[PDB]
Amino acid sequence: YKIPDWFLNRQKDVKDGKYSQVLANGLDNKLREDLERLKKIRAHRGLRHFWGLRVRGQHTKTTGRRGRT
Amino acid sequence: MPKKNRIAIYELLFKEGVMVAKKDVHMPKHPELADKNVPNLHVMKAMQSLKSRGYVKEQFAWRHFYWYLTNEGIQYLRDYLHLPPEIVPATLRRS
Amino acid sequence: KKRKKKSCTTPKKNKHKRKKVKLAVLKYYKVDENGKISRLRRECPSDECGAGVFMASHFDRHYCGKCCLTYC
Amino acid sequence: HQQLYWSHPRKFGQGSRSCRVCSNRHGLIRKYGLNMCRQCFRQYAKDIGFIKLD
Amino acid sequence: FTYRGVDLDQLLDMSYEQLMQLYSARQRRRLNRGLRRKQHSLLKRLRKAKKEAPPMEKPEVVKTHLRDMIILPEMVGSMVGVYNGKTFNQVEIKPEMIGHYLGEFSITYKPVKHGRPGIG
Amino acid sequence: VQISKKRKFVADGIFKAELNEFLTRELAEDGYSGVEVRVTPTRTEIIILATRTQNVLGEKGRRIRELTAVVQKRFGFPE
Amino acid sequence: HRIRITLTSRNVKSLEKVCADLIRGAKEKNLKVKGPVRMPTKTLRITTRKTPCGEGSKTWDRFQMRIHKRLIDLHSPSEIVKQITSISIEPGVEVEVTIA
RNA sequence: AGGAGUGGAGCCUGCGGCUUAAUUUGACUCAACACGGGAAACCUCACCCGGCCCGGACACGGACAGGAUUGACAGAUUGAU
RNA sequence: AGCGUGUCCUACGCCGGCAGGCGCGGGUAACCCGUUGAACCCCAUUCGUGAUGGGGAUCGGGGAUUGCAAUUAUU
Ligand SMILES: [Zn+2]
Ligand SMILES: [Zn+2]
Repeated sequence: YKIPDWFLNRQKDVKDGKYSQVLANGLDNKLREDLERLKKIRAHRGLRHFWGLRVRGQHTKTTGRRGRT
Repeated sequence: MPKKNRIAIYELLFKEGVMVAKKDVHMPKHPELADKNVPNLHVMKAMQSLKSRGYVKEQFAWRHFYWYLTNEGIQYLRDYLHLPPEIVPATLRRS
Repeated sequence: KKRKKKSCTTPKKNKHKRKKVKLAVLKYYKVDENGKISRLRRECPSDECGAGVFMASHFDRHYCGKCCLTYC
Repeated sequence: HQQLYWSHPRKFGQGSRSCRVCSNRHGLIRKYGLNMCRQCFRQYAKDIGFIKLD
Repeated sequence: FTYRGVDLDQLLDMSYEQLMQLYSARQRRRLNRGLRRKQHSLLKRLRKAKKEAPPMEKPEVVKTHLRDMIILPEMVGSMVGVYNGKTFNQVEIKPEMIGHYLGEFSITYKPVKHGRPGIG
Repeated sequence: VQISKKRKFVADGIFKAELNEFLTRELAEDGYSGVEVRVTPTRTEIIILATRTQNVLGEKGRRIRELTAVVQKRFGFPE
Repeated sequence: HRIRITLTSRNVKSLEKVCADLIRGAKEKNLKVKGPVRMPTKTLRITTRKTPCGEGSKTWDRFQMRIHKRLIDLHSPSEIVKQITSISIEPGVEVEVTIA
């Protein structure tokens, strides 16, 4: 229906490279795969997601003290 | 230090009675000694040697060395470069 | 801070000492009793040091020290 | 060694600028091309022509 | 395995100047700017250790300091020791790594386990 | 291609600040007390005020002929 | 034919004395002049921390320099132009002449 | 007398602590704590793990032009041409 | 609007949703950006007391720039 490609929520997918908009039951079914990729392939950011610490390179000295006892 | 570089440095200081350099050991060419490919480090370390023997006096200010020939320097570079005794630095020829 | 003196390394590196070869000019020219000479070292065809500078007779290549030119 | 002695790039950043008086690399005034550090400008300001008015 | 719907069989055949349409923007830009001598010398070393190895056996480690290196398909199967600052850590190139950098897979710090609070 | 006047009026005070420092470390033991710069279009004059005027030029004037040659090399004056 | 004389200084007293002398000389000879027009003052500001070590009560020095400009226009040959300027010389005044 | 607040929340930045190979360092009431122009990817950089260079003047003694010394291709080695 | 900067500050035209790209021009400046068309302000619309279209932390995919190098996300 002539909707441009830059408007979706997964544009150039890693595994199949298709421009698709994922929705309620699929949007969370393509996030767990994204994190499992980086946990199985031991990337730094996948280990951060594993330990529960922060991901985008933040200052953890002062902020973020909720959840931690 | 190549002998050609050492000669070039010594016979430039002889025409004047003075020498100027910048404290910059990574400058690849001394501006007064261009087209001879004499680095700035070599000038610094040659005037360091001539000072220790007493033939020149230095003055440092704001990253710059200013060296002057002494009466024992004209007497010593005249024999090193085999110059005729009818050669005198430009400082000694006026007034 | 405070100085901590850790000098431990895989022993100590040794600086390359050059070998003192006596009269290396001899081996370049073969001189008989008749006066004629033979040039035992192959020579480099260059401009910086041609006509007098001999190359290196290695086991698989000829090499000029000044030119850094290698013929295999 | 000649290939790698002073071979890191020095085109930008604090590692490429320094005081024109004392060669320090911290607190430099680049404005108007003064190129004097924070503490050397308070020493030569009157000589340069700066006046404290207000 | 497949990258954007293209598997390793053709990825090894894809032209270096043609991989820039499968990577993301950062690595497309780096490939466009160019790989330098230190990158080519590491690729050449990884190639030599791959060819001069038994067929059914892993290659020999090629250690490098270059943490900022794109992991090309030509690197797949290599045994690489990445320097974290003090020690070289052994990292093997798994296919799904063909996007990331090398230094991401050798952590430069120790995970923090806290002890008894002291003065404060 | 010339320079902005903001940068020109500044660069004329940085030049005069280093010349005073250089002459201070050079002629202090001879009564150095100040310098003045007169930019005549043909010839740039530099007046040095001092107590012992004989110890500034020196015998035969062999000292102020050294200064006038070491200053132009530093500051890129034409001969 | 048009001769633009630009004056620039930091001491307004000296600069105005020079400008008045030039205008008076041009009146003294048979010349037509365009009066001194004053460009906006140029104020250069450097603000610095007083301390060399960042310890005290965070005081600041406010430094500044002021540049004064004028413009004068003449309709005369360069021979006539180059007498009055050579008569009056003052330190700190940057006299510039442009022929059209 | 009042106004806007701070102290509560999320985050950004500095101090302790705790970790760390190192998480370089100065400053601790007003008169330390977005201060050291201190917003550090490299440089800055001091800190940590490694690896080249001397840029050790000058004086004296030794060896040495039947050479004091200097630099260098390739194989190996090396993070590295 | 006002105080300031500018040999990096940029007008004009074309492709881009945009961030952003290509070709000509001006300015060492009351001369060009620039008559500096700033934001709150102001006038119409939708929303309707609710953890709500308030508020934006956090995180996943893409794209583009600075740089030799952006992976412990530079922006
Ligand atoms: Zn040769
Ligand atoms: Zn300084």
